[PDB]
Amino acid sequence: RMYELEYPSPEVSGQTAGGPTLIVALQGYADAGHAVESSSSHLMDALDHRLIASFNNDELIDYRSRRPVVVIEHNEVTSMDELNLGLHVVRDNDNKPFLMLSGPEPDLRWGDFSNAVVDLVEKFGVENTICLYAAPMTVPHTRPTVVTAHGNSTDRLKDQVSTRMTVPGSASLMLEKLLKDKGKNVSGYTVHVPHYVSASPYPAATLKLLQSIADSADLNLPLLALERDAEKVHRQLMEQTEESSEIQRVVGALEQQYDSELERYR
Amino acid sequence: MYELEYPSPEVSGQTAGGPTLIVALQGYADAGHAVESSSSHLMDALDHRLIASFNNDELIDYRSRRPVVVIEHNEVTSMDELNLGLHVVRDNDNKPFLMLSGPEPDLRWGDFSNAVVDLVEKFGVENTICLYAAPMTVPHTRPTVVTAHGNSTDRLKDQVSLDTRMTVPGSASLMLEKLLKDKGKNVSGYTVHVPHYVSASPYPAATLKLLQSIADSADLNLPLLALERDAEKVHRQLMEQTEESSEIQRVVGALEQQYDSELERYRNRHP
Amino acid sequence: DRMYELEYPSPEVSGQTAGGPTLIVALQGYADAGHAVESSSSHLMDALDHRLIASFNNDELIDYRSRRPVVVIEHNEVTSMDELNLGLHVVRDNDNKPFLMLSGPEPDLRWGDFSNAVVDLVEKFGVENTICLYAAPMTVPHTRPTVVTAHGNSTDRLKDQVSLDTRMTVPGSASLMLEKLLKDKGKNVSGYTVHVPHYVSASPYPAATLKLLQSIADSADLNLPLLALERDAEKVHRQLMEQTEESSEIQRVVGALEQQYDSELERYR
Repeated sequence: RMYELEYPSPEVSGQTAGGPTLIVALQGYADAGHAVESSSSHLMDALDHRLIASFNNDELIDYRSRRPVVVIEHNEVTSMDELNLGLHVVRDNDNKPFLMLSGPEPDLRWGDFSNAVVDLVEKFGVENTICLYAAPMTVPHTRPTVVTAHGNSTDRLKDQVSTRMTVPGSASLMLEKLLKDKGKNVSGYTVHVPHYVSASPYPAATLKLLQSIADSADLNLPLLALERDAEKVHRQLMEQTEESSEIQRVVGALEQQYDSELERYR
Repeated sequence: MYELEYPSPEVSGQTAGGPTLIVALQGYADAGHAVESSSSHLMDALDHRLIASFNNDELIDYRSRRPVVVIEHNEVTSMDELNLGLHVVRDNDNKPFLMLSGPEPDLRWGDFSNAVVDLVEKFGVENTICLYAAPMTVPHTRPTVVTAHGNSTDRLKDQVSLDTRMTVPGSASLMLEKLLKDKGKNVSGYTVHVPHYVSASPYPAATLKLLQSIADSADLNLPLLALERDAEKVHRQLMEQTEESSEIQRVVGALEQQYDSELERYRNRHP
Repeated sequence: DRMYELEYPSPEVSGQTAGGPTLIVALQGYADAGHAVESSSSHLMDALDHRLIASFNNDELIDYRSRRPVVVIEHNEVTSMDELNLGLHVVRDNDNKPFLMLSGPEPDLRWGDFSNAVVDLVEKFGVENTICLYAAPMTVPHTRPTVVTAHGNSTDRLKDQVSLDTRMTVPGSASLMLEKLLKDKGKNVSGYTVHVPHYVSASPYPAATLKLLQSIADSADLNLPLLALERDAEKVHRQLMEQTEESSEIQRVVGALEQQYDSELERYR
């Protein structure tokens, strides 16, 4: 109803025993630096992936809301963004399998959607689920990207800066709560991206999320291109900041906040 | 569209005759937060039992609403269920009435208003009252007015509802009103008028007004006293602010004049 | 299928001309500069005999809190609620030649189902060509002729058009999904986009409506009554000519656009 199983079904074959981890990367909720969507597209570009299930966008999408992009060329509609919301099996650089659910966060039917996904985690013997978030924070581009973690399998992440807070709901948050309630392992990882940079792609944040997954799911992920991309935008941001004194004042101010907060947390 | 609660609550009734239904849907006319405050006040203050729960998967655009989630101790501890439910509520004398409250549906207004009419039949409801709070050009320094529309408006004694022809944006409750009418049923909509410049923050005098209009026309005994305290406290914050400013004092006095003038026209036309 | 209900009894669709009807698609909510899409359907509906063939189910298609269809309260009663009908009609021109029109709200929901349903109706009624209508805010002055561009595969039916053209990315619409589906099924389909002065776009611009309906009249070979739009265009133009001499900043903005236009009118042709 929510989704359709691919035929024939791809095999999730671990030469490694123990269930795969599931990575949830839904675009439309917390997309600072485009880090969440950049995470899934990067893995898809660099690794062998196979489609397991496609969700039905007619059950799930408010299209006047999303207006999937159309290409007109040679005077005809040549292309419309399909906005695939799909479950994949992806092989890391050792061919170790993991699962990815990526695409648009649904507009609709969050209850049925999260039940569908929980059914899928049971069907594929998933042992951990990690959801990805990218949040704009009062931080400078001159300090390391911080990740915070919530959930019951947070222990698996070695680089982590983790009080009571109230946030707008998201499909992935409903999903986490449902997994928790069912006694399954589940975390959400949120990368903190400088607010003055959140509207644009910010590769350091994508890198940080992917490093967090590589570490806690024990995956061998190819991340060197994103390191170079991060180098580039950083060199770029440094000109923009050195060619102006008022920006140069905010960054020092934010660095001080960060370094002072760093001691406090340590 | 909904699920009936099991085991069902026995909504009688001795107290002969059918209950009235109160419709308090958040998302349409929420000036001073007065619709949601009315229902949540009754819920906190009176005994209530759940009768039916609507299915949010049929009814809600969750990316528009984003029901709030709490994270504490590195754990997702709660998520607002956004329950749109029908309740049996009992006043201070244990007299039953019905309340439909929760979010105005984003979707399926046709199936929704039809499901609601099957429920009013199911429960032998005899009158339906929908609540609205509108921002108006009225001052905080004058009593809160409620206007009425429908076919059972007669049951509301105090209502400065000198009306003409107007076109408003549609709502799920207005659709439901039109369907109850067309089906031959008793239905009214009460709008409380809230100073426009205070409409974004809680304005308890309006909640109070909506509730006493309901107590009046449905013959209910409601505990209202915490809302009186609240109203006096917001009034004082408002006095203090208008006090600081001659520009604001000028704006309030002009609304006061407008208000008094229309009140004259109203009593002249309503001996 | 669940998207719509066929009217019963079924209206008369046949004409005296061989080959099937042209279908005009006019969905409000996507490209509405000058209100020219919605004025296209309602101008024709007011002028011509029309008959309902099918209504789409708004509960399947509509986010009502985003549309909030207008309610009339008078004599302290709810008298009226806009039904926001999305309907397929058979319309007759002034020679009584039939054509088809799908008009009303662009759906919020179920674009895949919606466009499959429309293709079904296209086949059921032997539609030979489908034209979708768009009105876009553009950097053109109100002092120069309104232009239409066309994209699709039946584009040549339209004599007077500044298309063709080349590569662009636009937000998607229900009519764009449908165009693509009709293209992928080997059918005839075009989209006509009227260019409306950006500074005038939030208000009615009848000249845009007129250009749209003339484009249809020429390319579907329909005898459409359009004179009332010429008179509406005159009224709105005068009102704009007045507004242009009361304000001197407005005159520079218009004067700049005028040359941008007239240049590229010659420069690139």
